[PDB]
Amino acid sequence: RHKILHRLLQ
Amino acid sequence: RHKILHRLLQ
Amino acid sequence: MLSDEQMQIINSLVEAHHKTYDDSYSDFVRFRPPVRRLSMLPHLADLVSYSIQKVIGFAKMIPGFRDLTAEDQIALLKSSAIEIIMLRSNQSFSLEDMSWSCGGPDFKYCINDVTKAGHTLELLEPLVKFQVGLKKLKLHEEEHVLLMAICLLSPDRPGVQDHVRIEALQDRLCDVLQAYIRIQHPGGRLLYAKMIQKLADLRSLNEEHSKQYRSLSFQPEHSMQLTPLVLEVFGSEV
Amino acid sequence: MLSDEQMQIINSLVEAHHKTYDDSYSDFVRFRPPVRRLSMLPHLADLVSYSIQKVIGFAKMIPGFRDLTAEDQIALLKSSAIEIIMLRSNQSFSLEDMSWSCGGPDFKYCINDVTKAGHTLELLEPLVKFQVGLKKLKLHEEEHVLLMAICLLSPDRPGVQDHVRIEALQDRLCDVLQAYIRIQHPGGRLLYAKMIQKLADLRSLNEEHSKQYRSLSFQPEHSMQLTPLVLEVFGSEV
Ligand SMILES: C=C1/C(=C\C=C2/CCC[C@]3(C)[C@@H]([C@H](C)[C@H]4CC[C@@H](C(C)(C)O)O4)CC[C@@H]23)C[C@@H](O)C[C@@H]1O
Ligand SMILES: C=C1/C(=C\C=C2/CCC[C@]3(C)[C@@H]([C@H](C)[C@H]4CC[C@@H](C(C)(C)O)O4)CC[C@@H]23)C[C@@H](O)C[C@@H]1O
Repeated sequence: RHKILHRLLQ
Repeated sequence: RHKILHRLLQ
Repeated sequence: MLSDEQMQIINSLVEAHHKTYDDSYSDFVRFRPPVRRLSMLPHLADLVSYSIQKVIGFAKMIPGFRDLTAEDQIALLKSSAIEIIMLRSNQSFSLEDMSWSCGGPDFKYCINDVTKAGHTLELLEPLVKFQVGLKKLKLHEEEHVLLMAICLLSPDRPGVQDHVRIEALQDRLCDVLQAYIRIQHPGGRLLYAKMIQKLADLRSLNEEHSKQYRSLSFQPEHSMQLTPLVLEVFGSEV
Repeated sequence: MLSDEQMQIINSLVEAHHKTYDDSYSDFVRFRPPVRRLSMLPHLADLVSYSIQKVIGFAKMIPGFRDLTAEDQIALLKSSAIEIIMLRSNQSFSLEDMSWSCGGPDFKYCINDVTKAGHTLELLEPLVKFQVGLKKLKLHEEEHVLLMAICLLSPDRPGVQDHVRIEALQDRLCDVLQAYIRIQHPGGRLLYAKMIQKLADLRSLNEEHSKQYRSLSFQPEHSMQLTPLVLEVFGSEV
């Protein structure tokens, strides 16, 4: 998933 | 899953 | 008058609530501190997480709950936790300041604070009016805890398997409550129906909160501020 | 001497690190406060989460990183984050007290503190000796940041697709570093190889930490104290 990671990488 | 819930319900 | 089974149930529920509600609010210092985008969210997330742990501890001591299946326990908790938090929070609420006071002014939450955690007046105004209406009922300790247990045990939650047993437990509790008000609450003639109304209100509040929470938790930059427990319990992944 | 591309890379990495490392440590008050079972875990969990956000911010400004695929970026970050945290933390470390000082004594962490978050001397003693050895290298700012970028860009991480490109970026950085030490670091004759040794050490530290973390995060009563971001990044769910 990695929702937060994806988000933070813009 | 509910890992934490299961745990807390002993 | 009341029976010793009903009385033992009352004694159990009161002891349970005393064991899971800290009137000193001394644990609050352990939360991520309040700040006044969405500055209050870390603090209120920790507050709510702590509170969920408390509700779980309380439910485990409700007569019959920990005889239900783990599935039913989880379903009842995931459906009702937000409502029990709203209910149990009345104990720190104040008609004077129209807000929740948990010790110092650091841990004093008005509508604006909760606005700074992502919620709108569409939830917060009904929530406050519910708090005030409930506070004006001036429930006895016994009635407060019975109402929490009753709310917890509604069998018309999604995910619930054993409707009949859960409804049995809930009914026993309701009889305990109605009798208690009959025998022990002077001028409480109209009380039981009012309390039942408050349960309905809780359903509406639950509805609204679940929408706004769905909104919040869909944004990773905000959900990352939530706690694991909060994410599990308010999560939809049942 | 050095080239303007190499120099621009150095300038970029330094600016990146300055943008993502706060020497005031003023954000630390926002963490769940320290406590001295596993009393320090909430605080150190918040510290590490905050730090992961920082490492991500830094990586996004490494020349070429945000041209990699999201998959490769995620893989590089999940594999290297703990190592970059260990590296970047040297800046707050002190040979005097043999521990990390981030402002007041509240945010002063010795071995025992980290023991109170679930870790053992099998990790903490090597970690401390690594900190001391690295501090005695007395790296220039430029060298510190180059080493972080290099650590981040190792292509021999699990999950990595574009080995060749990642290794290209990493090589360019290594040339930048070796040249920098040649031209700009007096008596740095032996330095580059020592720094490379420190990267190897980081691999061992990573290994040990991952085992102890696996231990910790397998227990729900402790993992519930972790943050969403920490759980994602140190998670195995890639
Ligand atoms: C939670 C408790 C107390 C206060 C509860 C409050 C006052 C602050 C705002 C709260 C926490 C509401 C908001 C809407 C919470 C519910 C979930 C949470 C998030 C996750 C942000 O939606 O927001 C629910 C009850 C509201 C204090 C004290 O009585 C203990 C009690 O358990
Ligand atoms: C993280 C930083 C700083 C200190 C880092 C420290 C000192 C305290 C203990 C830490 C956080 C170690 C322990 C082992 C952390 C790593 C993950 C975390 C858990 C999740 C508990 O395993 O424990 C890693 C670097 C260790 C302070 C400052 O230099 C900023 C820097 O980013």
